[PDB]
Amino acid sequence: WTPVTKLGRLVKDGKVKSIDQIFEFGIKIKEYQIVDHLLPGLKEEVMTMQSVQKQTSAGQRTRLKAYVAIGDHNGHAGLGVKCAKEVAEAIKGAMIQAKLAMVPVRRGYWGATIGEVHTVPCKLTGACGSVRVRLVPAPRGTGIVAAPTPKKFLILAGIEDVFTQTTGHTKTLGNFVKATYDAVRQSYGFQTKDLWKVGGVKQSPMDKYAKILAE
Amino acid sequence: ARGLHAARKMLAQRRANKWADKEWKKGKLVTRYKCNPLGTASHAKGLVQEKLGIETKQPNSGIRKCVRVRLLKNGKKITAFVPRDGSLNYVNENDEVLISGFGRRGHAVGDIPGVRFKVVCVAGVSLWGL
Amino acid sequence: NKKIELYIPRHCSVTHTLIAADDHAAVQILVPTVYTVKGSVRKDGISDHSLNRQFQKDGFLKTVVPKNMMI
Amino acid sequence: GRMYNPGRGISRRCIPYRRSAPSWLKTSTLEVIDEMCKLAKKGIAPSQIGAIMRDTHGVGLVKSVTGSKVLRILKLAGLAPKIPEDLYFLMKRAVSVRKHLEKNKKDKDAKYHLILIESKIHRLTRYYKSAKVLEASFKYDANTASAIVS
Amino acid sequence: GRCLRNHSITYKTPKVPYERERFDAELKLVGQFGLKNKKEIQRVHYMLGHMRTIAKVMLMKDAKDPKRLLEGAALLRRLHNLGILPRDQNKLEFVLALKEENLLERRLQTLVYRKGFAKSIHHARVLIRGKMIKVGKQVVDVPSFLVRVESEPLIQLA
Amino acid sequence: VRVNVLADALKSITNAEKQGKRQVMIRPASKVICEFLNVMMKHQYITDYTVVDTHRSGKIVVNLNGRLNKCAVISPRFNVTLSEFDKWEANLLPSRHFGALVLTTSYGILDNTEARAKHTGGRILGFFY
RNA sequence: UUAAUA
RNA sequence: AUUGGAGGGCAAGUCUGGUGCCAGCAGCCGCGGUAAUUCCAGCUCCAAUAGUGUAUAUUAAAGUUGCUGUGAUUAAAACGCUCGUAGUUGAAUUAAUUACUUUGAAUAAAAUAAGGUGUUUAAAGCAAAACAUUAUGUUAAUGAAUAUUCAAGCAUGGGACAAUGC
RNA sequence: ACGAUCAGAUACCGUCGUAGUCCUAACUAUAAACGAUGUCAACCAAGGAUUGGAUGAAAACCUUGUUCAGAACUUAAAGAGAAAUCUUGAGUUUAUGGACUUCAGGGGGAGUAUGGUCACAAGGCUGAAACUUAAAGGAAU
Repeated sequence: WTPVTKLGRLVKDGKVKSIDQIFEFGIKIKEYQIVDHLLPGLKEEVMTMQSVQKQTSAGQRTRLKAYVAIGDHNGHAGLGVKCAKEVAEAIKGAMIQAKLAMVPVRRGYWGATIGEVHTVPCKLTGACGSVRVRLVPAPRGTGIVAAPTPKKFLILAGIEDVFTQTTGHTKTLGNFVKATYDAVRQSYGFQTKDLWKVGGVKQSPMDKYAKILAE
Repeated sequence: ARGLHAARKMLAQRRANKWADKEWKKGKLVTRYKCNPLGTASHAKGLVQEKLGIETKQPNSGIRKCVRVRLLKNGKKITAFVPRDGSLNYVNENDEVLISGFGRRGHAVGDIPGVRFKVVCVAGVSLWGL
Repeated sequence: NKKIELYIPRHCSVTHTLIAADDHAAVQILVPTVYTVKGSVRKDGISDHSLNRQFQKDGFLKTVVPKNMMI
Repeated sequence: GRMYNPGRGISRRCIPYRRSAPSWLKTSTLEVIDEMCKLAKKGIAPSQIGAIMRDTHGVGLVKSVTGSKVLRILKLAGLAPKIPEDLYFLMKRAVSVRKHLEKNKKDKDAKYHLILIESKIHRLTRYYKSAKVLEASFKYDANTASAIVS
Repeated sequence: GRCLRNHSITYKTPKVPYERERFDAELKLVGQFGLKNKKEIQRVHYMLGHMRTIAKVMLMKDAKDPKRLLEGAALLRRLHNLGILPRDQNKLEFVLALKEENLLERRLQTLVYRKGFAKSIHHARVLIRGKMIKVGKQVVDVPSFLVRVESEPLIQLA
Repeated sequence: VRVNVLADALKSITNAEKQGKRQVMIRPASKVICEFLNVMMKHQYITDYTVVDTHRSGKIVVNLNGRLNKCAVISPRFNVTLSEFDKWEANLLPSRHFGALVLTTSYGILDNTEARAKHTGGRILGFFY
């Protein structure tokens, strides 16, 4: 409640009815409550609880770092990282960060347009640190052929079928999820053949409702 | 040599570079038939001649009970563990035992100081059921 | 049944490439028509010149871009 | 880049986009052939023969006037030298370096460059033998090249 | 090889022995269909995997290939007569959408519980094993008997 | 030295499109380079091209329109049997609907789709998404 | 200027 | 109804009795110095199940042997540098062989894939029957087209990319 | 070889001093022989300056415009990488294939033993195995 930004005000007034409108014009989300309004009932799943330490004169300062993945099972996903002194708060802090880090997931078919969309449209590669995760489209029957760490994330994004090939120090849990989030992130940035058409001209929600937000 | 007719060097390079594989060279060169007390055999039989106790490594404390075995096929002298609790009292002397490996660890394994073999029978049934 | 695309992405008016949802440097200039510039073009120091070509194409400018550059 | 050192220069000539003789040129092939014919009899390399015509007679490209190259013209008249011009000049340098090396035995850079020069000769001699320009009985020898090159 | 006859496997053990996601999912199928052990689940997965592999092979071929037409029609015909695939779906792409529940819902144990001859899916197994249920003309005591559509209405007590 | 002129050309085109350039220039022109461009035009990956004659194996200028993700040549041109097509596409192309290979065959230089239709194999040249 | 070890 | 386990990898006990850096467990990290989640037992449940552990070896994992497919500044790894034969790779260009490619010929089965067939299902077998209530008739019944298949060899249509042309 | 210092000092400090350091002829063939970055070729973001040319202007030297070759330098929100950092590449690489050669496969044992070969010699080139061990190592906080 109590929005601060324009997009926060617009969604509270119920003028931006779909999250896809925000993704259409590339508007940054700065309040996690915006995602709560537009994507209700998001499933949750905490990837890991890694504890870091900083050496001090009096000893060590242990903080808990939480990797949480959020996203509805219909093509949206988000990954957020937060570290703090308490496990309960760190999850809550990473809970917020996951919501502002929502990204669209473009998925397609394997060989024909029959049924609903199940798999990625082309080959995508995550570009984290030494870890690199490749996703390949797969037929209908095959599940998410992947390690448990990115399988948990890919389940949330709604990708039912995929083939994976990982490379690097995949034992690094944080980079393993980050690499998957990166391959998914650029799904809508890779221009395939069907996206050649420029389509029509659409009005930005911040310009059509610029007057009301001022008043 | 990534050319279309460059198959001689590509095939010859893999022959030379494969000899640097520590795990693969060991299984090919002639050492399993001369430097392996067990040999190719999975299990071996021998005669117990001495009951030994080996101290463990520095971060551990205690005495690892074990036996000294003289194999039949070769005639070499080895050392063999005595699995679980109090199984050395079940092992007699100048009798036949079945000796069978361990995992392989970093080569040596579980009685610490260089032992790599574990007694699985005492003539009898098992230095398990026994 | 349901539409297979989440949304139809915008096309940069300069490089004719898609504008990613995470591209937080991509702008939209309204000339009382819509012009979209990708974030990569802006950071390179060229979006000013690229818009000059497009502005001259649509008539908003006449004697800015020379003929040999008018492509 | 160059064959033997890491130098990389692009100093070239630029043939114009006009394969025919220029309009202002009026000398026919008869004068061009005989003027070239007289130069060949004087003991001048084909590369230098064309330059003399270009500088003095304004015939910058001979193929644009006569339709055939200088070497083809010289072969028809039979005045082409038996040893190809580029190979001949290479054996002239190998002889000259060798003569200097007889008195200066301690020169280690001249020995290196003589090795590079002779490697060039064995590359050109091999090529010209495959092109049937030089008979297979030809062979470069230090004890012999001093006389034929002279 | 040493025997002139042929012997083939019917199931495969999973790659990762211990997962909590797999353990409860298998238990859901066991409870819903009253299976003896996980070996009966694995046979269904193997049988399904074979047909999925066949359909996947010919889907990569051209539509008018004689090889595809012969094998594709034969695979669909076998699926229809077994009752797994409803007759409306006559395209190979529907085989890939099959699940282990479709095959499990055609075992004789499932049908005789659905047909009402037994009170519970466990009572169906006992009734089948006791030579008490007849399919058309021959009694059956194997609950893994996959009934065809033509033999579906021919199930009655002994 | 220049071993593969086609490799030089396709690297120039891919580099130009990553920078967003409008048109690019290729110094050595060949029949094979022209055929590869014609295949890419039929799929509308390049607007058009012009060939200037320099009497010295002249230059080619190609106009690009925001559509060519990557065109790359394939080193030694393997003899691709008709049964090895889908093995190559599964490796080199992003999906089953997006890209296209290029093959040199006795019936000319064709992509994988129409070479399959004409029932002919040959050496593989390259691909483009 | 000299200053080793746990 | 047994086999193995209950600290992590790896599903399962921060239950109770003894043991006190001992006995031991421990494939790896490690647990045990008297309050043991890891020893020895009792109870409970975890996995598989008429099977389940152990030991050695093959394969996958191993993109840790690389053609697809690795790395070489600092982690291991660019010859001190140049010349050089075999080998490998070789600019654009033209309106007899070989290589390449498409079809075949010919080629033992068994096996692999795959067609049919209710061995009660199934692994099998290549037989049995579906109905003709079957001697009669489908019937002179099925034999999967059963396809493979690489490296060579034979024939055929094409000559783009290549080698020797001469 | 002396003299200091020190617990000792066969060393650092001071004095003397042989082989050597220098030239000629012949061996040796090794270096942190380093840009720790093989050779050739294509594409490639902004600069300012410099060395040697060519070409206009301004009266060899110097100030400027263009262009070719060379050793370098600065900026990057971009590309790459584990990072340091690289940008006349260490870029154009899971969207993996321009051509060729050499080398590496956890740390030790060990560049050791033996065998072969070269050298007057020291040594150089080629070069293991047994056994041992869960780490050794790289960049950064």
